[PDB]
Amino acid sequence: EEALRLFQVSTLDAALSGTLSGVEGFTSQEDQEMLSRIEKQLKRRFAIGSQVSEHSIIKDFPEHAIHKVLQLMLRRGEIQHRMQRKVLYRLK
Amino acid sequence: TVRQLESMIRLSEAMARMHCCDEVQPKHVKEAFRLLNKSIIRVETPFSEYCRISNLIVLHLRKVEEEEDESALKRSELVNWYLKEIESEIDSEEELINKKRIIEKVIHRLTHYDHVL
Amino acid sequence: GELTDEDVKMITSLSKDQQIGEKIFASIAPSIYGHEDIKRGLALALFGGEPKNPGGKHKVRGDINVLLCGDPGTAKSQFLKYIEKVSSRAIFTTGQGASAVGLTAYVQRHPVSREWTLEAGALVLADRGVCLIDEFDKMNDQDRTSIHEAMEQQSISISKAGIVTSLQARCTVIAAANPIGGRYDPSLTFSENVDLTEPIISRFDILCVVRDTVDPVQDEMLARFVVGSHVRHHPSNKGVEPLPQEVLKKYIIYAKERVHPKLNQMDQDKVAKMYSDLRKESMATGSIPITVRHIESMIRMAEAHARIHLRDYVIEDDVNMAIRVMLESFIDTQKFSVMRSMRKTFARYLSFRRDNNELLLFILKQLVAEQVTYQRNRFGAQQDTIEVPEKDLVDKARQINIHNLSAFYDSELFRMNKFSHDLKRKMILQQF
Ligand SMILES: Nc1ncnc2c1ncn2[C@@H]1O[C@H](COP(=O)(O)OP(=O)(O)OP(=O)(O)O)[C@@H](O)[C@H]1O
Ligand SMILES: [Mg+2]
Repeated sequence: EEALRLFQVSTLDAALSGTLSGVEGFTSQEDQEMLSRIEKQLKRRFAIGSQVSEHSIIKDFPEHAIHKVLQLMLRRGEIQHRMQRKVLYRLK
Repeated sequence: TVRQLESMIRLSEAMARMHCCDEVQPKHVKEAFRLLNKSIIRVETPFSEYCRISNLIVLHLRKVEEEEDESALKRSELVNWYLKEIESEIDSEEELINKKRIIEKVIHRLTHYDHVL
Repeated sequence: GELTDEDVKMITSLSKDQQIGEKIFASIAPSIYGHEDIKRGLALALFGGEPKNPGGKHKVRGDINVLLCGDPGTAKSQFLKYIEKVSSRAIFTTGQGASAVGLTAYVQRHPVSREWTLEAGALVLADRGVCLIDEFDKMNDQDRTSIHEAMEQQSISISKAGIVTSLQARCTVIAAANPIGGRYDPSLTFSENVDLTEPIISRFDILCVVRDTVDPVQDEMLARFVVGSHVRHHPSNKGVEPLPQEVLKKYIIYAKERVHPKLNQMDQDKVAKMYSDLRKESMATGSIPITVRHIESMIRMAEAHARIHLRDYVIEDDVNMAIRVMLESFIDTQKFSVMRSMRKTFARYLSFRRDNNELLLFILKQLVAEQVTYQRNRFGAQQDTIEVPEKDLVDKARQINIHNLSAFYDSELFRMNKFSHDLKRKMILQQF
């Protein structure tokens, strides 16, 4: 049993990697398209989905498990996940 | 770099040695600088380069400047304000459409990005 | 070369200076103009931290390893040459093949003595000294493996002829590298404009990004410096800081007063909170994340700073200065956007012992350079009598909470940089 638990903490990247990849990828794929559908309006009257985005999934539905995906997006930065927070933290 | 400075003083000493002088006169320094400066050739590249970038730098500079004092960042209001700002002492129709194209090309792969100069 | 007999009382005497730290920072590489931060980091490296091994199963070095990565002609080779002069047990080696001693161990018949000798490499010949590696970016695969093993495990493992041994190399590694492409790109991270892998870059406590930019004032100052050097060493006839330089002889002796070890029992909530804040920022921003090794290097630099003052206890100022150095190294190695953001949010940590005059001078240089770029972009060239209003300088000085610019205008440093205050129209301007 102890050996199987030690091995379970390595099935936790055999398998669990895909499971939490799916959990974080729910938010990843939702943020992937809607943050560029409005991208003609990402420079228009409203800059970008600023802080309501975390609250956007709150109403229609986890801050801890969504801020992590937000930082993963913010890690690289090319067009939308960069220019979101380029004007966000400036404009709060 | 500073190696250019050492080369310049080496060339000036060499000019003085050619004339069998005992002091490096400023004429020797002038010749060393002239030789060194002609030796550096320019990188000419194709498209009104050195003029597209000539005003692209001032454009990025103005946007960077207004980034601090104001938090108002749009696409239309800012593009028009930048047009007017550059045209603060100049005006034409083809020039305005030229600046419109330059913004178009620049935004294609940087939308006021976070790069340096 | 060293005796330190009866000479210790004057060492303690100038240790009592309470400004000995700046004197020592000012007394290294006297032949190199500027580069004050590299000088401070090299002084810390020379004194070094405290090696420890809790039990016998957790080994932390006390060596402070410095990596100078800067675009060419910026005195990095000169820095390494100076360090070789000032230290005992310093051996200079190069990433190319242009040196007496190479990084890797080998066994061979010696060319001149004809004796079968184990040529233990440069890393182990400096076992309690300094390994200076120029052209660090130009090493072989096997030189890179040797440096990785020495920097990681602090010993070299030979298994070459019939010799199986692990002879050890506890050196401080000071390296000079050129950036990829011959010019540092501030829009990239440190790791991606230097030809080094992360395992190597992570082994350096201080990463100094040397940066050749055209500043007319510093260009004049450096040109005067080097031309004066060329004048005074003409074979016929055979320096700017608040503090007097210290002669390299008593300085070598002072550094050789590492006979006294050192120890720390000081603050932990400030440091822990600082690392927590650094983590939150560096993982909010998509940046190189601060790690444990950064606080361990900060501890090394605090111990070194305490050793510079002969203290035998880290004091809050040692910790604060180590924080400033660790953060300067960690912040300059980010891409430009992240570098600006971290310069802002951590500025209170980052300006320790950084007086108002130099902060204000930095702001003023920034505005005047902004203005010069604006001028020359559509005026063909920069103009004469480049000027800037009183007001915007006042505004930025408030942004960092100065509010009292009068001493800045009266400063020696203001005058030295070819600046002038024109109170008639609230203008300040440069000559060139
Ligand atoms: N403060 C200074 N900054 C830059 N260069 C200086 C300074 N003081 C002196 N120099 C001169 O600059 C020259 C540059 O040589 P050095 O070998 O130090 O550059 P380097 O950094 O090794 O360049 P590279 O990366 O091309 O090897 C030296 O001959 C030195 O005399
Ligand atoms: Mg060199």
